[PDB]
Amino acid sequence: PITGLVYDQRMMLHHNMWDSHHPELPQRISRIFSRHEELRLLSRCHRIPARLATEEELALCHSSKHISIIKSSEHMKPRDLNRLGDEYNSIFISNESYTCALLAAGSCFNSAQAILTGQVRNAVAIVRPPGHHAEKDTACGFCFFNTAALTARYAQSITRESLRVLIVDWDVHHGNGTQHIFEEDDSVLYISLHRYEDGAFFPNSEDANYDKVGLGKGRGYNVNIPWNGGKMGDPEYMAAFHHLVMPIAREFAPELVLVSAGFDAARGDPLGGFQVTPEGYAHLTHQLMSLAAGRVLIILEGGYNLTSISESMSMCTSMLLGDSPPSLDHLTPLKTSATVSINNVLRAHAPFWSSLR
Ligand SMILES: NCc1ccc(NC(=O)N(CCCCO)Cc2ccc(C(=O)NO)cc2)cc1
Ligand SMILES: [Cl-]
Ligand SMILES: [K+]
Ligand SMILES: [K+]
Ligand SMILES: [Zn+2]
Repeated sequence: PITGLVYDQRMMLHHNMWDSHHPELPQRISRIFSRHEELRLLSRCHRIPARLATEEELALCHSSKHISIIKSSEHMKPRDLNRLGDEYNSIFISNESYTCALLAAGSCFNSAQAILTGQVRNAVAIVRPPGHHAEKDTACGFCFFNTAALTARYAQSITRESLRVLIVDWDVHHGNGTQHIFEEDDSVLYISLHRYEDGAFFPNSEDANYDKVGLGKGRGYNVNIPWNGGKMGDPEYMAAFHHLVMPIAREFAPELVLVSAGFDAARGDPLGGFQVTPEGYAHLTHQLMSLAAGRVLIILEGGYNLTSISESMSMCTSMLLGDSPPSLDHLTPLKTSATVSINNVLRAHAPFWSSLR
């Protein structure tokens, strides 16, 4: 098989003991995996085994203090789990959360290894809890360790320190943790599309705005594409890819592409409120496959409509397997505010990318 797939039902054991209906559900990953079986995608893929991340691998991006505190939760009494989660913005913790965060990260390291050793061309990782809100020193927004950031540092640790890694973050939320981890880094190009609403959308920081371009040698290697005032869908995401993501990505010439693949911008997602279709995600996937000689690892982030995330991620795997990509309407006019967002990002990044000049 050209396409790898990682999935381990052990990542279901992370659970919310005070709200069993919290939308970051165990069954997010089992529903996506079941859909792969139903569509006969699983048997077309090379199965890659999950493993635990080591504490040494977590230290690629996270402080010893942060690793120690989350690790300390694995044997905590429920009262202590509840108090610990309450130290963070939007975290719940069970005795299994630490192990599950380790399995998500190690599953993606096994997937990046399979790509870079040439065992597979591309790969999908059906993992939880998600990662992109996780900072060097703290948990945030259902995320303990930053799986995608760790995977980029893991890839560099088995090739070269300056291996060009593109991270495309199409989850409807800003990956604040990913941006912060790589803010001063020109080896990892971070591109995020996210609902912003002038800071009313989680995680509610001006850090997500189009003028955050990177710091020092990192100037130009942080691309925020913020959506305001507007139910955004395939036309706006396609336009963002045409005008910003693909020109910048081709100029950067990545050696590995990681997708922070939240499916919470999907039609029917109750937290994202957007209308990206399964064919939209297939189109974005096929665009990214034109990069890095096709070396693309798709990492699950958010996505809360169980049916929508199952169908949407299955259509990404379908594209990685070389199935015929969709032909979508590039002439549909955009929401007026999306044109404004794209022009704001172009203005901010034209100093850094000759492809935008
Ligand atoms: N029980 C139903 C329920 C619970 C929570 C939410 N939404 C939130 O908890 N979040 C948004 C508001 C935070 C406090 O103002 C947190 C959140 C939402 C989405 C994501 C994500 O997928 N990002 O990648 C992360 C954190 C809705 C319904
Ligand atoms: Cl199958
Ligand atoms: K994003
Ligand atoms: K960067
Ligand atoms: Zn999200």
